Amino acid sequence: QISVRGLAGVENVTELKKNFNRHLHFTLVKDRNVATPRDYYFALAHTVRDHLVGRWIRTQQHYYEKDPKRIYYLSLEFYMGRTLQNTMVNLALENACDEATYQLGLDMEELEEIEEDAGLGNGGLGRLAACFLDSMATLGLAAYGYGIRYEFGIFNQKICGGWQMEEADDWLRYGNPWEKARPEFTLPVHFYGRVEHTSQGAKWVDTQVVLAMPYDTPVPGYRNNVVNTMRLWSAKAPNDGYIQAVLDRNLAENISRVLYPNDNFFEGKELRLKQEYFVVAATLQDIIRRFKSSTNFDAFPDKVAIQLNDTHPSLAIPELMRVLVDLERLDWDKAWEVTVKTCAYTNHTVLPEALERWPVHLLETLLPRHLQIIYEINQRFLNRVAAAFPGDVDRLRRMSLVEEGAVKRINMAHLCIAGSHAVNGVARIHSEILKKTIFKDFYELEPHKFQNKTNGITPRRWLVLCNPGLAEIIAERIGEEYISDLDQLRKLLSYVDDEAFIRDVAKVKQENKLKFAAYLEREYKVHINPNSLFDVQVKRIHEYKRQLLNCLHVITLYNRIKKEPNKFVVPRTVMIGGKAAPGYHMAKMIIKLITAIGDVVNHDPVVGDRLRVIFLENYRVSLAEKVIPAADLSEQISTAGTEASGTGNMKFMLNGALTIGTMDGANVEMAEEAGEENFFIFGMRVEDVDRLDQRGYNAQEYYDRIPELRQIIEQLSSGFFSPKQPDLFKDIVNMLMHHDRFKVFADYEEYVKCQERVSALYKNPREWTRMVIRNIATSGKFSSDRTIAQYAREIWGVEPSRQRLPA
Amino acid sequence: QISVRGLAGVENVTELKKNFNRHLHFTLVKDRNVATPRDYYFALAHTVRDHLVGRWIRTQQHYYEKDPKRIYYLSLEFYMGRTLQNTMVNLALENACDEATYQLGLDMEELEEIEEDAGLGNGGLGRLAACFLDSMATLGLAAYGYGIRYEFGIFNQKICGGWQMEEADDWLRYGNPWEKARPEFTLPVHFYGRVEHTSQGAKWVDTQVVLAMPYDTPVPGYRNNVVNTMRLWSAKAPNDGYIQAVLDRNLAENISRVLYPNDNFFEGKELRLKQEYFVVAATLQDIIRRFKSSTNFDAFPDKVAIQLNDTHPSLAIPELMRVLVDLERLDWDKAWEVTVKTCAYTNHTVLPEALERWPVHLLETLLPRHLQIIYEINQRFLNRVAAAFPGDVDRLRRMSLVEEGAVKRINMAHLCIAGSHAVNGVARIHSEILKKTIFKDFYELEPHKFQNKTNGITPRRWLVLCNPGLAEIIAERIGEEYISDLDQLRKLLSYVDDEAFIRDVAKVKQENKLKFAAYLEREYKVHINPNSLFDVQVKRIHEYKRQLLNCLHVITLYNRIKKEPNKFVVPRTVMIGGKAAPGYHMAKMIIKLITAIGDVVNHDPVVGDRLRVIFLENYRVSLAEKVIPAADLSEQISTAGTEASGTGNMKFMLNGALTIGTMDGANVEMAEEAGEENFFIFGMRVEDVDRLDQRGYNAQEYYDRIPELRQIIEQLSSGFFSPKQPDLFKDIVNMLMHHDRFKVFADYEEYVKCQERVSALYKNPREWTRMVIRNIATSGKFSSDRTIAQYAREIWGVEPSRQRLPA
Ligand SMILES: O=c1[nH]c(=O)n([C@@H]2O[C@H](CO)[C@@H](O)[C@@](O)(CO)[C@H]2O)cc1F
Ligand SMILES: O=c1[nH]c(=O)n([C@@H]2O[C@H](CO)[C@@H](O)[C@@](O)(CO)[C@H]2O)cc1F
Repeated sequence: QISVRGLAGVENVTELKKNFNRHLHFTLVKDRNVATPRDYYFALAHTVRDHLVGRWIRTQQHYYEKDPKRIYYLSLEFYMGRTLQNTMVNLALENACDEATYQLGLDMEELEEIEEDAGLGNGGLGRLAACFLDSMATLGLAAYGYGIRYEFGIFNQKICGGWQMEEADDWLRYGNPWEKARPEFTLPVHFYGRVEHTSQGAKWVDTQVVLAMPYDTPVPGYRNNVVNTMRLWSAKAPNDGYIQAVLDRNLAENISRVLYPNDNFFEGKELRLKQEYFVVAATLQDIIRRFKSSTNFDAFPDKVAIQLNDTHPSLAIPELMRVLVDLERLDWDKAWEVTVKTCAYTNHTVLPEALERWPVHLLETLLPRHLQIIYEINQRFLNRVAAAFPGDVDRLRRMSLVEEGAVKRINMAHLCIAGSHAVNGVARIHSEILKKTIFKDFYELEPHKFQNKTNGITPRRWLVLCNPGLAEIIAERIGEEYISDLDQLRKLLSYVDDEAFIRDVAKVKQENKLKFAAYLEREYKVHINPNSLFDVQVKRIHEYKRQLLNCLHVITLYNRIKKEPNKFVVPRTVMIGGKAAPGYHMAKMIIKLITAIGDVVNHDPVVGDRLRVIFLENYRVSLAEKVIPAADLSEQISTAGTEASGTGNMKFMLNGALTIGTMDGANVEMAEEAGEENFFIFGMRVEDVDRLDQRGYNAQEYYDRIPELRQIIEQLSSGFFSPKQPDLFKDIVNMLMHHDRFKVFADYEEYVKCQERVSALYKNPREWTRMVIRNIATSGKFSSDRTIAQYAREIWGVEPSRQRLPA
Repeated sequence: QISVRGLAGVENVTELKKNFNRHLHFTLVKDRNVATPRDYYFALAHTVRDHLVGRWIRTQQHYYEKDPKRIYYLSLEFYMGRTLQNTMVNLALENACDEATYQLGLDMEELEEIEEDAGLGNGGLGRLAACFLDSMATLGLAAYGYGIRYEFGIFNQKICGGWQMEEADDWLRYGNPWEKARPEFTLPVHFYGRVEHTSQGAKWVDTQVVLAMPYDTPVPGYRNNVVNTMRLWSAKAPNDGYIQAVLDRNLAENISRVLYPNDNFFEGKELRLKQEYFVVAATLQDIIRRFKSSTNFDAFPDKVAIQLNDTHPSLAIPELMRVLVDLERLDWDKAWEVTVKTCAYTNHTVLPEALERWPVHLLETLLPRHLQIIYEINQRFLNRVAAAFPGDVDRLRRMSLVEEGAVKRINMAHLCIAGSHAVNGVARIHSEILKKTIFKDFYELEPHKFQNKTNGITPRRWLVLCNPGLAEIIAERIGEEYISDLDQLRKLLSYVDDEAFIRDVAKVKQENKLKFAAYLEREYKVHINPNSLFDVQVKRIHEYKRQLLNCLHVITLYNRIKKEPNKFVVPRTVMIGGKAAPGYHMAKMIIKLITAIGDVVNHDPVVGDRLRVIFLENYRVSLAEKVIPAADLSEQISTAGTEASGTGNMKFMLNGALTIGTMDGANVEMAEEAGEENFFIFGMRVEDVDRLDQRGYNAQEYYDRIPELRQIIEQLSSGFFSPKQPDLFKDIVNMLMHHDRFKVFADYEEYVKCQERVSALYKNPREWTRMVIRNIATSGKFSSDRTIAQYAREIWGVEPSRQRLPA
């Protein structure tokens, strides 16, 4: 049907059809008379999987022959979403399968909707890991993703009476056709025990053993025949009154049961520590095994790179020391040199409550040897500090891996910097902030460790897969090469005054909005005007992300309409979506506020269809693929200095939404790439936030001087939005007024004014679209292919390659 | 190679080879260079499974079109063992696969050894269920096996320092290629709650829901293209702080976690009650669903038969009442008529400690509605009793489903008799004992309910599969028809004086012994003389089975050798094997005694290779398939009146061992079929046991009069067999002397004398073999095909059919 979706040759369609029928019969044990749509999805999924395996086996064979340096990406999160369409895209089978299933009388799109998301992540950091695997395969790097096969991923979000309810995400219920269990590669992991010192060094004894069983999932590169591996570990009890003993096997296996649903918040629970060691201990054994099948660990850093996605797998550092010192009998100094040269660390936040600071008594019980290695690391590190800054006793306590206080803690971030040859932030402004503030001391010691690697997104999932209409009209004009070289989108700048392109871009957006508006009614009974501006804020719910600022704007628009009902306003559909961590009370209250606003606004006859406020339930990867292409306005409104990067922002820019936001995270590089005139920037810069802090933030001041703001607060306090419980929102008002760490009021005036400028541009469709073209055309930098190429060259020491492997 | 194993046509071998290669590549994702023997087993298993599915789909289709009466076999145990070879046998693919794997350079037999047993049973009762499924498919009955998919089956038995150690049987670790998950057919099961009475009858409310997910395993008939279904239910939690809530899902799912390892012993644990209801509640919903897709439940008993394998699924009775009365709104009397006509009950023991007597307080909490239905059943039943035996108040309390006492209990056996149209024992003597003793009262009320159905074994697994050599020499002479008409073995009587046959029978036995002797050294480092008589007792360890009597004989032989070292004795290898329930202390002590005897006997240089005592570790189905063909003497020595049937006995008769035993269980019918002269019968009959009881059993008497017995006891008491702990066996001696319920001493003299007659026959190879021929030739009655044909005609009301379905 459309050209980017590949060829539907007669040989391929015929081959796919009979393989579909084979799997339905032999694999699913069904016939056409009893098969449900779910059986058809599986038959298609198995048929597509068949095309992967040949390439998968040869890719692993190739890496064995050639023996290149291997990249190990360690993450506790891999937010993969669905695999079927993505696999088709990267294999050029999309049209072929469309044809083949059409001829069998089935609608492929309907079948795609049946696949469960692999929601093995929380948000940005987990999805970054997913985009990265895609890009690594597309760039032909010998790269492995390592993590945990959670039985339950991020919870499904249900709204009941406007409240979030969490229900277990049981994504393996019907099975996962993509994974291959590899029980033969099972590995022991140790916990508890004690440390013995012998003549021949320390020994870790009396441990409890948990077995780690790997599952391999294929990661196909874009049309290059490269298929890399994602290896996820599952917890299994060893085989050594009776009934209870068997039932107690669940204790060991609980390790891989459930993903912790905190985003940007540290919770010091033991089960989470067990998860962190489990992935690290099994992964490192696997790495060393593969290394030995190529005595001399000098070459280890030439053959191995290990990337740490945040501090979650930071125990890789003392674990590698443990293995090298205790088991391989290398001397400390040589083992340490190997470790530093092998490991690299990526930071994703500067919020102090997000930093992992493990109580020493936990590490002592669970990992007594690792605590000893950490104390030894800390001591030798502090000796370097003392030697470089003699007499500076305060530097010593600031830089320590060990924090003193009520309870002693290990600062895992300090550990990562000391034990890594490179430390990076995830956007330029974030990388600068790390150097100026929380890691200043470390930067002064070792300036050469600190780098920037601005985040990116994969244009395969985030353009071709979710927005074929837009990919097609672009391909019509500039070809297909841009899909793996997103810089080529610049060529689109010479179409900015082209009447045909302007009409096509706008037509694609209209189609996406129509389709999404239909999806809203069919799956969630909600009535929206598709001619309105689609104003969307989707991301995890957090105070720093300031969904509350958005709420205040929405209430302002409503109050303005009610004040002058017969005045013309640009109509809007305001969509806010995202999950709150189950114990984050404030986040839960914000979700409730949003729905309460919708209850009032959406049922006011005076408002008409001019303003609708929708909360998007169960925001997740597959919902993102639908709403992002349909958006006109992307809300990226974090208080300056708090959002490390953002990647949602990039998804919107790539798909033809304009951005309203602060000079925060990657926003800064986006505006810089598109031109500030092509972006809606408002609010305090980082420096303004600092000035406000030194002086003191007094929210009363804004309440006293802005009548429109005062009215909103009075409405909140008095029960306008909660008529049956007048004081339902006292916590929110109280926080806004007395302890807002994120200065919602300080940005309010500028935000509202900037929002008027957006509405004005929207009234002029042609100029709106011309600005969109200028965004799409400069989004090339934000490809994860660029990001990974920089990781590869400046951290890992490997050259990317665009070259095909033989078919 | 051998004719009973089918054709190895060139088309088939070629087809099998490429399908093997297909599965290795696409299903296992391996190539010939990285594949282990385990990968090869799986590739073969998937290849064979492919031949089943076509037939499986058409068999289920056929039953839909024709709509015959359906048999539902409800059991908590299905002791299946391995599936690969059995599937090959029943499909006539054995030689073809042998050829095909040989050409790929693999040894099929080596690959077969890799398959884990499905040990979803304890012993006799579980294996009966397995033989039955085979026979039902072979007889073309529309029959379904229903049970529980235990995650862990019967424990693996390890011997350490001569003690039993139990380790978890993790049989699903590497996956099970035979099962098909059917998550789409998932069904809710209810527990706890309370009962509400409305205008419109009783309602069961506030229940906890556990989901039952079915797994279907194919059951192929013998060369008839019939493939029936075994459906095993798995426990799943429904999808509705947070972390703990998810971890607590294990509580619900523990229902199908582990098989209770008691044999002939009731343990009143709640988890076991949950298992019993779980299988019954999900199974009945499935039955009724299938019935409705053919309002009028009059026809229900014409379309449904439900067989209860012991009292374990007895809750089917009040559950069917519950569904019919509470949900379908039939009146009591009509529902009851339907229930009785639908249900039938098989008893497997008369030992009072084996009978299920559930505490009322358990049923009250867990199943409050079922308790009400039971009280109502009991009341109306006792009204029939009162009306038939007016004034007999003691009959009323004896026959009650409710037992009075310290704690009130439900007698589940009384429930089954009242709610079933037929009740059967499992051998003629056992069926008579039920009528004369424990169920006398019930027999006098309803004589027409009581039947006999003597047990059988399947000649497919128990001759063709495990003893191809013997099946072949038989086929040479009488053809192949006997495999599904085992009565034809009679034709072998005219070969009893045939010199060629005599030599062939004996040659096959010698080969089996050689092969098993090799297996002993290769897998368990033990040195045995293959010219010795193989004296084997394999079965669960239990006092009534009298492994202890066997021990006393063994010690006697040893004491006789030591007394006259230079006198000739027929050499023996004495093999005893079987698992003890983990909490059955006495059973555990008997295992220890056996090994201790081996420690003394096997290392005495005076004994030479004349007497060896081996304990066979981890006795299970696949070990039975090896040891049974190698046996010369089958030990079946239970105290008369205690062993309901036995089926091990039948396995030995079929495979050319002679039997030493008591007139107990099926032994009686075996001797009657072969002629008493062709059998080694000894000891008290049932009547003698009764006489001894009335008078009183005084073991001291035998100790005072039998010097050889006195010496053995003195050896036990004084530490001859336990030199480091002289009093290790005080419990055993004490039991033998003061509270032996099974009268070991009373049978001792006769047992030893009968054992001398065995040795004498063994000295004359030709006459030994002629007697063997007379056993094999009369074992036809003991085919499970005969058993199931009698169940079908006299209980279920369906005609068996030997006719092929189209290929
Ligand atoms: O716990 C965390 N979880 C998480 O998803 N991020 C995110 O990591 C992303 C990837 O670097 C960034 O783009 C981000 O700025 C917005 O999601 C950042 O907040 C950062 C954390 F600290
Ligand atoms: O709990 C039990 N488990 C069990 O396996 N059987 C057996 O059920 C078999 C099948 O009917 C019989 O042959 C038997 O006599 C010897 O195993 C009998 O003991 C009887 C029980 F009661």
